[PDB]
Amino acid sequence: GFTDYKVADITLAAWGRRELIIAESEMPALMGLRRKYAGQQPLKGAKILGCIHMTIQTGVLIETLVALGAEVRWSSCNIFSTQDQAAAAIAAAGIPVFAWKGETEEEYEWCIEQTILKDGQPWDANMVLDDGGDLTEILHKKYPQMLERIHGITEETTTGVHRLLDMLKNGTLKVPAINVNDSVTKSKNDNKYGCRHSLNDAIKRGTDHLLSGKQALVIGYGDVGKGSSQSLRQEGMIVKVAEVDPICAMQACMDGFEVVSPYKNGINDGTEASIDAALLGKIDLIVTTTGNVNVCDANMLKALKKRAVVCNIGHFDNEIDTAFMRKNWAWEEVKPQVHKIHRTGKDGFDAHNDDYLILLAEGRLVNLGNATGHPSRIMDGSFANQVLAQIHLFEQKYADLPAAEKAKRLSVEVLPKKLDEEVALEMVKGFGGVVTQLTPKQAEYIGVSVEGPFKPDTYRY
Amino acid sequence: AGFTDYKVADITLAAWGRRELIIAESEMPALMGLRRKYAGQQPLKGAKILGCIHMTIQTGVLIETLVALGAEVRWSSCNIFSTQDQAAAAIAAAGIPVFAWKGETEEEYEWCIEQTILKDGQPWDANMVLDDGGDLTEILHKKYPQMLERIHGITEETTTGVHRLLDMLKNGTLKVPAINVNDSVTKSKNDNKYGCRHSLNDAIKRGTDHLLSGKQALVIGYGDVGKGSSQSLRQEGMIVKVAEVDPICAMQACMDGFEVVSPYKNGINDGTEASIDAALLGKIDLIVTTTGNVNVCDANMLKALKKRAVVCNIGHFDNEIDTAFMRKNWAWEEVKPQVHKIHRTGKDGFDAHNDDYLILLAEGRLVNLGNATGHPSRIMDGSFANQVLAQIHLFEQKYADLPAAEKAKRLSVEVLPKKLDEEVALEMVKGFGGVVTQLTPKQAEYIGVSVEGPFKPDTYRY
Amino acid sequence: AGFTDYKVADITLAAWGRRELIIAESEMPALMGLRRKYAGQQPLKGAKILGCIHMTIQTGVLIETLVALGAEVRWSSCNIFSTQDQAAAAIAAAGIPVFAWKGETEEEYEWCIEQTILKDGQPWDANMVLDDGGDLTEILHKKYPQMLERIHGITEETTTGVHRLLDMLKNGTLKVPAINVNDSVTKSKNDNKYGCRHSLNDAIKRGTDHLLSGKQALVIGYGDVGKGSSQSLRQEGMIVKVAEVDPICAMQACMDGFEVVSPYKNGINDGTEASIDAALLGKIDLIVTTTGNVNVCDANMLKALKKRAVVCNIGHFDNEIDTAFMRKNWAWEEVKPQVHKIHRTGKDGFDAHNDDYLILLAEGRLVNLGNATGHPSRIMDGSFANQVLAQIHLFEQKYADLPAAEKAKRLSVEVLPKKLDEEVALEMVKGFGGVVTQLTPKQAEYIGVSVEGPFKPDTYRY
Amino acid sequence: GFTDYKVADITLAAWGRRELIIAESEMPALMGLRRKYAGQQPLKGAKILGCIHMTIQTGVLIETLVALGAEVRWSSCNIFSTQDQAAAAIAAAGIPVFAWKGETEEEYEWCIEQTILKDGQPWDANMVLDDGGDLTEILHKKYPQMLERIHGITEETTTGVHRLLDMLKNGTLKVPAINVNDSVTKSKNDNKYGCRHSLNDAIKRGTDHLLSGKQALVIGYGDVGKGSSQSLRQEGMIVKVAEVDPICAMQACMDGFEVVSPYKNGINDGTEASIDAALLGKIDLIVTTTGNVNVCDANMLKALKKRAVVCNIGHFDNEIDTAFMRKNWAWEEVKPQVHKIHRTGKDGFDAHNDDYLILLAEGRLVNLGNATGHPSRIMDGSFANQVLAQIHLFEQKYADLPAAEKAKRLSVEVLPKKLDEEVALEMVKGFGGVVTQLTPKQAEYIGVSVEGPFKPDTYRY
Ligand SMILES: NC(=O)c1ccc[n+]([C@@H]2O[C@H](COP(=O)([O-])OP(=O)(O)OC[C@H]3O[C@@H](n4cnc5c(N)ncnc54)[C@H](O)[C@@H]3O)[C@@H](O)[C@H]2O)c1
Ligand SMILES: NC(=O)c1ccc[n+]([C@@H]2O[C@H](COP(=O)([O-])OP(=O)(O)OC[C@H]3O[C@@H](n4cnc5c(N)ncnc54)[C@H](O)[C@@H]3O)[C@@H](O)[C@H]2O)c1
Ligand SMILES: NC(=O)c1ccc[n+]([C@@H]2O[C@H](COP(=O)([O-])OP(=O)(O)OC[C@H]3O[C@@H](n4cnc5c(N)ncnc54)[C@H](O)[C@@H]3O)[C@@H](O)[C@H]2O)c1
Ligand SMILES: NC(=O)c1ccc[n+]([C@@H]2O[C@H](COP(=O)([O-])OP(=O)(O)OC[C@H]3O[C@@H](n4cnc5c(N)ncnc54)[C@H](O)[C@@H]3O)[C@@H](O)[C@H]2O)c1
Ligand SMILES: Nc1ncnc2[nH]cnc12
Ligand SMILES: Nc1ncnc2[nH]cnc12
Ligand SMILES: [K+]
Ligand SMILES: [K+]
Ligand SMILES: [K+]
Ligand SMILES: [K+]
Repeated sequence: GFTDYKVADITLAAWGRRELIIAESEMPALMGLRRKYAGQQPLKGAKILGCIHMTIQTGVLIETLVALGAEVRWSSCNIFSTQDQAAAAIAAAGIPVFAWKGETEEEYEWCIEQTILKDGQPWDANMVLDDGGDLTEILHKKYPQMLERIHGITEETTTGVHRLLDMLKNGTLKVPAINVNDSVTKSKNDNKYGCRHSLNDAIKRGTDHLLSGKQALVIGYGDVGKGSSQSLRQEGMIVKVAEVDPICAMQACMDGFEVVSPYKNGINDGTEASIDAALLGKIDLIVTTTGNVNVCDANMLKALKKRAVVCNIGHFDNEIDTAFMRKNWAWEEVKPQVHKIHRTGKDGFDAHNDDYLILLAEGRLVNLGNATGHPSRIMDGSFANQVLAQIHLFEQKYADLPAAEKAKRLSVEVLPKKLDEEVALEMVKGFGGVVTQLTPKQAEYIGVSVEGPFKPDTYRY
Repeated sequence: AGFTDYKVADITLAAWGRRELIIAESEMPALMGLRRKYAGQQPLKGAKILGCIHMTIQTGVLIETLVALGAEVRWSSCNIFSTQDQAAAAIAAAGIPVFAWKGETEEEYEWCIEQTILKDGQPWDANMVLDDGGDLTEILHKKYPQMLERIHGITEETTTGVHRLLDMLKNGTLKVPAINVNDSVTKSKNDNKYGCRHSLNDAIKRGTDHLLSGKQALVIGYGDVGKGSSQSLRQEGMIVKVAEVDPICAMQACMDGFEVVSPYKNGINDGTEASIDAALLGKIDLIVTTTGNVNVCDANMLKALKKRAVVCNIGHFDNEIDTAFMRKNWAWEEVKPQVHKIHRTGKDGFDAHNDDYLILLAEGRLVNLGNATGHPSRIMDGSFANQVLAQIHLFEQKYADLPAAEKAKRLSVEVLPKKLDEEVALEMVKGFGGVVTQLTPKQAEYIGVSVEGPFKPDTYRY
Repeated sequence: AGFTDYKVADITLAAWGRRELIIAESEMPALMGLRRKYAGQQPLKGAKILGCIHMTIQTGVLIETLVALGAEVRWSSCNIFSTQDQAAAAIAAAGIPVFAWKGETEEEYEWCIEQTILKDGQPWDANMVLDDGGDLTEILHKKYPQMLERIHGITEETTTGVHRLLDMLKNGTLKVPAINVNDSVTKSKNDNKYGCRHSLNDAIKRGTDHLLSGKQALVIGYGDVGKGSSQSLRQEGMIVKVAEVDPICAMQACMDGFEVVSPYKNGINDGTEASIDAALLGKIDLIVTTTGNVNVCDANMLKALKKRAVVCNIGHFDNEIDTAFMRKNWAWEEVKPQVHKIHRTGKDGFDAHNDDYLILLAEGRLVNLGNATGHPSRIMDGSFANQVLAQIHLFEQKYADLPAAEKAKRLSVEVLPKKLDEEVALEMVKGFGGVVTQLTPKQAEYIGVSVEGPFKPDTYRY
Repeated sequence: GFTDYKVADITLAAWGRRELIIAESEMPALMGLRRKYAGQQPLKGAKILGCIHMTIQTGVLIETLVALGAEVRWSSCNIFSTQDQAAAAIAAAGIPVFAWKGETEEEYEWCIEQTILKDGQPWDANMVLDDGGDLTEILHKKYPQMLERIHGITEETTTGVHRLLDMLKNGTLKVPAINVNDSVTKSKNDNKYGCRHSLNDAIKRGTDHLLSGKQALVIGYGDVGKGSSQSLRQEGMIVKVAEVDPICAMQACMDGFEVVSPYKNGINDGTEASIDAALLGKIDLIVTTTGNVNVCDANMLKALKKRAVVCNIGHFDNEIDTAFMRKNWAWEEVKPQVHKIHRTGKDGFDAHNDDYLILLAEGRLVNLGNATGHPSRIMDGSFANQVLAQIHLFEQKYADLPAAEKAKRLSVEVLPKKLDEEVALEMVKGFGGVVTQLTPKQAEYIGVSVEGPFKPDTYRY
């Protein structure tokens, strides 16, 4: 008689369980942490507030934390990212979860609340698991006293890490944090190879468009932009790349991409005259990957080739000026998370109008909105890092430290390279890869232990 | 012409070398941009730079840039097979002391470094060092330690040379401060990776003219050089397998689409023939070592390799392959310069029609420089623009003239600031015709950077 | 008004299907160009076409193009899993008889074909046939031979159907002429290859959401479908091995950078379990059959496959995989529609946490159409423009109206002329924005072609 | 004291022999035929005039032919394609060969002449092996009385095949021929994969230019154009493709290339106004692959980006209007087969002029001119077909038949598919590939013999 959740359809739990069982065979690092740590129960008594995409992969993460002794109460960090059978399976296991695919903003900011409050009172939470920093923000500003019992926050993504480092610089961060993103088994796995898998996947599911031979413009060439560009280029697209970082632009050139700017001479003065109309008039598909604001602006959207696809794979929907398109253009729903944006006006539309754009997931995270996000074997690395980060902070009860000792521990640091390598070895084992052991002679030559770490912290891989 | 302070293979190659020098200048905008940017300031006036790095056309553009800013130099190559004789001829014909030629013996190599160190039998008044691998750096610390009292810094190019400096620094035996030129993003993630992608299959084609598509390759190491080497072979259609001791690099090889294997059963190298995965090695048509380690392609692996397999090394030193074992036990038949068939049938001669042989390239030396020309000019543009920036910073620092307390604080191993790394990258992108977008002021505050950059924290790995 | 001559899953999906048809029209310029050129002339006025091909959004544009040119049609799908229900709904809502839904039983599949053949309990007065796979063609010859007396021709879509036509032709059992639509270059070297490149990994991801990069795949066959399938997996970062019986196709797989292996030791399929390369198959994460042959992934191969490997088929018929053996001996657990875990522990029941299972996609049926949506519109544009041209040509020839003596001289299986193949390609290129260069008169005279084409002899293989 | 030859340096013979022994290990199909037919000696009494690039690969072909009883007198079919160590080894073997790298046009015709005449009188030749049709043309126009003794011609390449068909169409072909080019183990192997290997190889040896990130234009997308485009794209170049054939242009699009024309709207009206100056101003490398005439014309050369590389990989140099460049621009030789073309004027040049183009091999076949052509393991397929074709035509004895019997056999034909398959099988085994054998039921199911042929003659692979 468990009555403490809200999902789309609880009858999907059996289907979710079947896909969870499959996902466990695809996540050896996360499941290896189950077998290695099951005995000592390091999260015994941990009460975790969790806000991250309620997918099948997150379901395995949740059950791993619970299997090690923790209690959790969960919601998604995006309105379109939940897999309804995953949320159903989690609720059926007696775990508080408040998520469904296709939430509104009111239902979104309410689901996060249902995790925060238990019977109208603050849950005795002592850990925070976040993806994007939204949950972290709500606690700091609306319930600032709850954080005096919390031993730390483990943040998943680049946007959340940057926002935390704002507070570390400004002195408003109330607990230490783990930069889970900057583990190599995360940033160079999740952010790059994950988007390589799921970008073209989501574009195919949404539109079924042939990609080979067509022109694409990728905004950004960081970790997500590198994977996004590869996802399209391996499909045969002609991919152009935009960047504000010259180093990332250099890699794009060396990787075989033409580097262009949406603006003449790269200067964005806000006018239509700044737009390279000849370039934008050739683009069949534009993808924003920046984590920045307004990188696909209104003037770009006016200049795009007719029937071009527009989508965002960055964390927030403000990469594209969707607000401009709501106010001025008529939206025609093709199917859930697929809209035709008619540039002829907003007072209705001609069903056979040829001057439209196709927007995916209403500008939200396209891989999770129009598909299922990253596959299990990639998220295995990110969530194994997530569990170890929860272990590191909970075993080092910062909230129980005296005030004088707190200052040395207050930081937003990564995990030690040893843990990063241990996650990597389990991932390599999943592929059947065989890592070579250094001889004692070889380890001395290059100056490392046979047991690692094998690189200085300055190494970039 | 009256000037005899050099030794090259053939001075008459200068005109040919000069013609290729002019072409390479058009391919190196960042280096040429520094030449024009600082010429009116002569930032290297008074600098007397000892240089030890492959005497290619690309190095000549670096050298003539250094001279253009006011420096005097005396140069040698850091490998016996890597010198382009027409590049050395043009440098010597320009009045620049250079001692390098293709096909040096071991003794001539050691002799060439000293001819730069000594002028007219006595030590030259050097004050700067440019080194690639640390051989010249080590020779100064060991055999000419008094010269280091007047030298203001070392700019080290490659990973192996950097490793030696960090050891001396930890030992307290390093005498002058150094700049890690290797770990600039416009060097390590450009030279080491993309350079080997261009030049690895380039060197293999020149040495053997072998079809690479459809054949099996084993790449030991998946660092920057291992990544680029594996891509150089995979893009030609090779079936590439990767070996690694670093599980993080091994994870990247899997995700990049390679099967990760070990030459030893379960990865355990206990020194026995029984430890060799004879089934795996018996399938390999080509083996490339990229680690910067010793004996990663060992004697038992050579015995187990498929007949007529190609063996080469692209790490700095030739000890990655047990070539001493092959010189001792098997007969060498030269096909052509830097290409030898190594007959595994015995020591005393060979059947001219023998089928059981291996092909070793560049006698184990750097195969891209030994059998081809190394990295193209446009890639070395980033690495050598960092060299000029590194030389300027340390020369304008005057370490040898600082107080003792100041000496101790700056006897470090540093890189270049990220701002200069970005400025180098910006010029290379413009060389491709790329256009970098400028942030708006509202966007720059949103992501917490300057509109002018730097755009990433120092922790960023790219 | 009162239209009931159809059977679909859900008529309320019609508005959704109409929206996707309007999108697909913008993606199929060759087919829509044919619709606009010929609509006013009504070249298919009086044509009555029995159609049997995957009731997809793409087929819907084909259907409405034939109708726009004046034909009447009665349609069914040629596979039980390939129908898109919103496409079938939109066609039925347009007043076109269509009998197709996703998830038909074998009984319902036969019934749907019959409902096209029969109108109100008696044979429809059909005079044209459009087929994909030859099922409708076989039923007409075996069960309704009198209907063929009034039929002017068959236009066959795929390789398997063309093989069945040639067997009937040489046995003297083919009653009407046919056009081999498959062997247009804008069909074979477009649909069969690039179409499977797009949709193979698409279907695997939708069915399993498995990571593909770094895993091992075995592709049986290296024809057009096998070439496109191997690329679909290799571009995702899979380690792809290829099996073939044709040495020429095997040679291409090698030159394309794949290792060519056989499921059987030395390639000898002696029917015993001992002939299976257990070590090879114990490493395979994914096996794809692309042959159009029978039992190319047999029971002994399925017993030897690595645990949790995915098994799927993209050839036309499901007998490429011995699924009957798996039905007879192993327990099936449905994950979701067209995704089954097959537990090799026994027939009667299974452990929910059993680790020894295989994942079968689409029950061995066409995986791209079964677990995804088949080829994209812009690719199917080439194939279906050929279909319209073939229907027009055979209908205008009026074979059925000829005397018996004339029918014998006209009875053949033919391909479309190269000139039409080229005009289809030109519209496809314009759809991408490509600009074809025009020969000068001297250039055309130099290579011996007309300025307007055709540009290649009929022997050219492209 | 046999001196019936003409080479550059006979002392290079030992080097050529060392590389010939290696090359023989790379050519199992060619060596396999040499071992198979040695006993019968099918070419005993054959007297072959041979005209094809004197490479190491050609050396293995020549030595095979002589092993079966044939006598040959050899020449190269290009002035720049000879490997001097291969010609030296052949001459050192007592075989008449007249070839060296860097012949003049007058020397080229002299080398053909030296094979045709023996002691100032026509040789009693009865077989012809040709590459490009140069020897075939000289026989018909200058030595017709000798063709009455010739049994057949085996032609290597597309250009020579095209010339054969026009002679047959005009009734001027005097002897039958076998089109070796259109075997699948030659056309879809030599012409495509060979250029994939040797195009970027030649550009690297000629200029040592970085290719990644730069813009390329490939003229043509036939077999050679397909391999050339991949040769550049696999190096990281941004490749655009030009074609007159829309079907080949369709393949370029689907293969992931942007299809463009040097002329506005693809219309070549002969004026400078028709040149797409914007496109050609951004091209760093142009490669002609057509076998047509003047596909990189003077107006295109005027509009090319400064310092762009120009090279041809078709059979003849007239694909580029090199004659215009000789008349109007000053040529500065960088090194053999590498010339700078200064567009500042004809009379002299500034050594530091920036307005130049880099021409490789003076417009001749760039892979053979600046490198070594196709690798040994690729030429194994082409030359195995040549040996089979020589055996078949010599055993037919066309020159002995009466006129009415001649008329029935005077044609240009290809080798049977069964022999095409047997050559491919040996190539596959060279890679260690294992071909699966059909079961009798499978063979019956698809209607082929267990032995093959496995495809109908209409199949395009
Ligand atoms: N959808 C997913 O699966 C997923 C996964 C991880 C991260 N993300 C999100 O994606 C975003 C990017 O993450 P990342 O790890 O790649 O970050 P990153 O900092 O490594 O890369 C972002 C890049 O965008 C560039 N950029 C910024 N503004 C630009 C502009 N106006 N024009 C061009 N380039 C511009 C920056 O120079 C930078 O190189 C973040 O918001 C992150 O949270 C999404
Ligand atoms: N030839 C060239 O053009 C060129 C250019 C740059 C650098 N290099 C040289 O190449 C070497 C590698 O440089 P890098 O930048 O790639 O260094 P790196 O440290 O980034 O990579 C070396 C890798 O080798 C791996 N490794 C070490 N021992 C191993 C073993 N026994 N088996 C398998 N893997 C092993 C390490 O884990 C490491 O990841 C250095 O010596 C450098 O000087 C050559
Ligand atoms: N699903 C789709 O979208 C789609 C599209 C086109 C064709 N098809 C179907 O796919 C099949 C193949 O079509 P295709 O055009 O590629 O035909 P194809 O003749 O060009 O290719 C089949 C290949 O399989 C090889 N083969 C046969 N038996 C084999 C065996 N036992 N082991 C290994 N290889 C073997 C043959 O040598 C041949 O090369 C046909 O049934 C066709 O109808 C499907
Ligand atoms: N260098 C080598 O190694 C090598 C090898 C084989 C063949 N070849 C030669 O290369 C040439 C091409 O051979 P192939 O087998 O590729 O022939 P092909 O017939 O298959 O291809 C030639 C292509 O050029 C296109 N074309 C013609 N005129 C054009 C124009 N003005 N603009 C653009 N495209 C145009 C045609 O449409 C055709 O697709 C022949 O002369 C052949 O002898 C060279
Ligand atoms: N060609 C080259 N010249 C100089 N330094 C190099 N390092 C690698 N390749 C080089
Ligand atoms: N190596 C080679 N030998 C002869 N002809 C060729 N054509 C292309 N490459 C060749
Ligand atoms: K997923
Ligand atoms: K170079
Ligand atoms: K589709
Ligand atoms: K060669």
